Amino acid sequence: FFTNKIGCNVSSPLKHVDIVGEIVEEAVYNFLIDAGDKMCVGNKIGVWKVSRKSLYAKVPKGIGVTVYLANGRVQGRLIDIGVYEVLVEEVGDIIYIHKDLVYALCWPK
Amino acid sequence: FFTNKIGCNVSSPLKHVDIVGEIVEEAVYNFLIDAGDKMCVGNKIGVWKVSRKSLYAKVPKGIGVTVYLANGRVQGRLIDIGVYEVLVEEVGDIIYIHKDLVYALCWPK
Amino acid sequence: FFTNKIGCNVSSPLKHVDIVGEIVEEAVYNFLIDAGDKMCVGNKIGVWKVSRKSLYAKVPKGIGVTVYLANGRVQGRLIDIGVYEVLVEEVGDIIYIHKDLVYALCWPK
Repeated sequence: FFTNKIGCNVSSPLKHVDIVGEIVEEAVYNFLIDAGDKMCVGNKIGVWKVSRKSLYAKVPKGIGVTVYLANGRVQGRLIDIGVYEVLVEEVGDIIYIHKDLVYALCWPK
Repeated sequence: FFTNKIGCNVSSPLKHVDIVGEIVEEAVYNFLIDAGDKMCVGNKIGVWKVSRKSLYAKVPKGIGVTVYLANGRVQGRLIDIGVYEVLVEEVGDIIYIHKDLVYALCWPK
Repeated sequence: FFTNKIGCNVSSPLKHVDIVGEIVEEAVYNFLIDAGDKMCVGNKIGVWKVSRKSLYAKVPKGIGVTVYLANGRVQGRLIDIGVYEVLVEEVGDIIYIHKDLVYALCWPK
């Protein structure tokens, strides 16, 4: 579906997921959204409105990120993105989130 | 589990998912529910009460459908069902939902 | 990620998932948590705070379990754990939950 949607506007219709931007690049598992003051990696496992394996290498390590889930969000310092998981520091603790639950991961430009 | 449950009554115990019907057919990834005034394709990735690869070919294109998610629902005109995704028109916009998040997709008979 | 976290404290940061314990064993798809008065199998598909294929063989059949989902919980008598699914009796009815939606499954010691 996303293959030929580069340049399309895209938004999350989930009320708690404040993402409205443009699709800039697309990868097998996820796609990159330019949201103006922030970028996001949007998961193909997701609910998206529209109007090379992964792009997570784009997310800056050490930066404060917002990981959106289907039912909430995790905000903290990005530690690492592994093969299956995103690790974010909240307080002095590591929050692990499996990638299949990461609906979107945004960071400021 | 669903292999030998044809003829069983089945319901969604999620409060916002108003599905109560009978299992009529079963496929590798999903099963078909006759709910009287509506049919549904129920995802094997789901929470179900009970008391050939896919059945999504049964859903009429162009019809108004209700896509139930774990935490809400998407209602609009069915555009297409692809290999990985369901596309529904809400307003004049395409809502994409990955199949793994489609808990059930119902349409009126 | 979990490979070398045996002995780490682990908790669910989801408000409705009251799990705080220690990682005792780890398997390809899930890991075992000792929570003092209860044990849990935690899914690697999950959100976890930290500070051989599966361990579901540890859960006693017939026991009252609590199956935590991303947005709620199912409590009843464990019937079976199959390859893809957990079956729990609530009332005199079978509740099926696909394993990918089982965030954690706890039982009392």
